[PDB]
Amino acid sequence: SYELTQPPSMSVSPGQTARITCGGDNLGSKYVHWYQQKPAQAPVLVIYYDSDRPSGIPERFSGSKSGNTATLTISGVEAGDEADYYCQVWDSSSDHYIFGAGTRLTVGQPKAAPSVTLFPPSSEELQANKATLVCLISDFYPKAGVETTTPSKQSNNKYAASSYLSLTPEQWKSSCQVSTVEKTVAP
Amino acid sequence: QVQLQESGPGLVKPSETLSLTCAVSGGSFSSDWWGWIRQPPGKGLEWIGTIYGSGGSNYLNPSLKSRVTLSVDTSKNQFSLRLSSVTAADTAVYYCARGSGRYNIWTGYYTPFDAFDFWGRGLRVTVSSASTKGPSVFPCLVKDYFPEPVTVSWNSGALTSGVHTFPAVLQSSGLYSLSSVPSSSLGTQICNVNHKPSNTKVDK
Amino acid sequence: VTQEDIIRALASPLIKDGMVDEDFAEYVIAREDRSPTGLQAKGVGVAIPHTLGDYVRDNAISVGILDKPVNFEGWYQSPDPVPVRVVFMLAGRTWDDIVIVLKWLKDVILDEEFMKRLLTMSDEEIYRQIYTRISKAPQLSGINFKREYVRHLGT
Repeated sequence: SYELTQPPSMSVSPGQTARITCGGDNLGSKYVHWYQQKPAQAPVLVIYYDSDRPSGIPERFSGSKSGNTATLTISGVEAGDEADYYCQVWDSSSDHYIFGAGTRLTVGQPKAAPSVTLFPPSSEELQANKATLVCLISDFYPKAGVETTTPSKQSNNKYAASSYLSLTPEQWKSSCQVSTVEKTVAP
Repeated sequence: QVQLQESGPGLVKPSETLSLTCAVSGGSFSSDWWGWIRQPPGKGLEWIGTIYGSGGSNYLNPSLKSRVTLSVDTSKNQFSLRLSSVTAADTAVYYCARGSGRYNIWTGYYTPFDAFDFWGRGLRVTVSSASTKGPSVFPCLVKDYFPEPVTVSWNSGALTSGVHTFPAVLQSSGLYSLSSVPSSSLGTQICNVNHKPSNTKVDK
Repeated sequence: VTQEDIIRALASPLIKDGMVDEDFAEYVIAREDRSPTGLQAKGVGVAIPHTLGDYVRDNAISVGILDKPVNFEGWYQSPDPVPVRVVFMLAGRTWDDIVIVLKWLKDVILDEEFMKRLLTMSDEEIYRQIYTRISKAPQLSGINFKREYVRHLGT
């Protein structure tokens, strides 16, 4: 029945500091540990025991504690510092370890130009009486039988998604609908 | 440099038992506390429980106390998780972590692990009655597979640049599919794909 | 003379009475290298090796008094080893088991007279001193302490 309150998300343009906070009862009498998780990754402990910092964590990451509240401090804000930030506590009563709700980041920041690639079916797929067009958006920061993925972030601090178009081989024997670039498909 | 690698089925039928295992290579497995934490899709982190490396002492989540047991094999530097009577709510990613602890006599603080300093990779577990299907591989193109995830290594691992693997798409059939990404190499200088749930490897 | 020698020596009386397995030394050693237990005291360093596992058969305390101070690294992070001359090996089944004796021992270390008598008395005089102290504490019932768990090890 113990919970850790932290703001759902926070924005910060590059070059500033950060002050992600975490609140809870008697958080002064409790140790608070900060974790940082990026997309497709396991968390990384960045601050442990209120103020102390793990080996290999840049000193721009720091933590502090104020009454029944604690606060991370990410100086030298960069673009890679985007992640969700958690706080944890032990809490003697109700012997469980509570993780904070999470404070999303990634700031705005410089805009980029989308990139598109499209592929045709394969020889074995058509021989197997199936056909699928693979339209690939290799970067994009910020007509039926079609599947499209959600905007998924990439390791280059940009975004990706891949739309697919499934049709029959006979339909093929009888072009990506994304500025707005496009390709064309020919047997 | 404690390295933890998880292992398990990744698909389990509802009302069945999830069995997972963690292999430590860090070295000091007898003396550390090792635990499990899970993160359901799109949600936060839940601690399941933790067990002493040499055996003898468990700490569990009060609300999962009844569904979870824990074990160690010190000789093999492994510890395991058993989750019982599994529901679509247990569909999550499951990590193994080493514990962080700061014991101060003179003070009386002796909580055995306070923070999770080294984490593992994360194994995806899907609670579903659907069965496991091996992907169909095409020139790379991988379609009609379940559950997640699959492996993308190009040139048997040699090509580690210029390759961006694309997140997968859930076909309306309840199936998953995805794909992964010179002007003179042409003839001079194969995609390798493993689906562990189906135990199928295609190095083609 | 290294820490291992003192650990491997204070664990011998325990592996004889069959209160710990024959690899118990390897495990305290391995735990001392991960969480050192060396402490500064009045004129002497104290250490408290312990192992906590499924290989402990019963809880026991093995007290060793050394003759020339041995360096145990520091319980609290400091740049300097603690020249230890008094060693309390602990063997215990669970972490609650060890944390009870652990607290008990803190008051022992805060009892300068109790601590000085240890440095200047015979192995039987020591046994009766602690055995009495263990008797006065009902939290410590079930702990094993015998006359053979006291040893004046020498460098």
